[PDB]
Amino acid sequence: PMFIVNTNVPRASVPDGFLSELTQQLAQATGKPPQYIAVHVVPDQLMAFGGSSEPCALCSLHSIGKIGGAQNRSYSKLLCGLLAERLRISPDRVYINYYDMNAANVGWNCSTFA
Amino acid sequence: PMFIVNTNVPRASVPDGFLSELTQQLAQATGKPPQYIAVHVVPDQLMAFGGSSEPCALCSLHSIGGGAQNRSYSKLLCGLLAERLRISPDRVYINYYDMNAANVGWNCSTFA
Amino acid sequence: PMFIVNTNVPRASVPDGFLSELTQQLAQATGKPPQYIAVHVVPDQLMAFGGSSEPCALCSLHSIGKIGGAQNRSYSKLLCGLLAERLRISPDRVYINYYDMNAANVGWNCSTFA
Ligand SMILES: [Cl-]
Ligand SMILES: [Cl-]
Ligand SMILES: [Cl-]
Repeated sequence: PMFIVNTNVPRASVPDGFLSELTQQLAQATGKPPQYIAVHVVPDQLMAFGGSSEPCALCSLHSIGKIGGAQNRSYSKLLCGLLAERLRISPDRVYINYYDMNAANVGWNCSTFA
Repeated sequence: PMFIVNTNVPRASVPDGFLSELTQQLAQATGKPPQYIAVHVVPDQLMAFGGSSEPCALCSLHSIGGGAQNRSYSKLLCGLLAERLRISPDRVYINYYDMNAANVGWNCSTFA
Repeated sequence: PMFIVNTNVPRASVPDGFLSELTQQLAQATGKPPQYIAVHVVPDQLMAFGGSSEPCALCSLHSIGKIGGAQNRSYSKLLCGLLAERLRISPDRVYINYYDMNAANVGWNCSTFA
């Protein structure tokens, strides 16, 4: 799957190993190898919830088919605390959205060429 | 509603108070209280279109639940975007998306 | 057409005239004039991909028209080398996905309203 984190928290505040930690956590929850897991953390964003520019994060999880619904709740219970504590963000200012990816959409590896 | 602005304008020249201003404008346009509004501005992008790397902004509004609506939204937001970010109006675009109720945003306050 | 490049490569590491070059390559690839090409490079992301935080580029091309394998292949042949060489990324860490744009999704220009 692909986990994306948009946040207004400064780049320097993102702890070292946080990417590896997210990857390991997703790999733990899914039983899927770290090899096919992708994670994007985008800091230094200009964001506001309700006009408030306090530390916050809008996150999106993209997986094949639909390992969600209740697994959405599961994923939330798995990721929310980690995000909130690592990024110094209040839990009520972290949002996670879940999307279904199209399995038939083929990603092209450039090593076949170039 | 969530409003996203992708721009190649440097973060420093994004006016202080622009997020609040955008929030209130969206509150008027959508008719929803600011608490339900999220604004996401992405500066310092490398962007080009129309054969030019001049200042520009590609924006998107995502909300739960029409062309007329999109038009009125554009009328309400365009001037603010163009003037505040110092971008020529013809280099500001806005797309509108109806958000699928399955699924919306899950807040983490309930969980850990 | 709209080409998006998500990369962990620093913004300062992106060579002068890269957007112009990409625009020309994309216009040759899509057979549309350069003026119709849109390019969005999103650098300085914190990306782990395949369990690695080494330089990488996850790209997407959005264009109106049916998604075809041969066309995607030709696109990749045209784009991969340019991306890898210009951004100094290993070709096996550059990926391109191809998406069919919804023609009924109208982009509103603000010159009409400002
Ligand atoms: Cl502000
Ligand atoms: Cl009409
Ligand atoms: Cl070919």
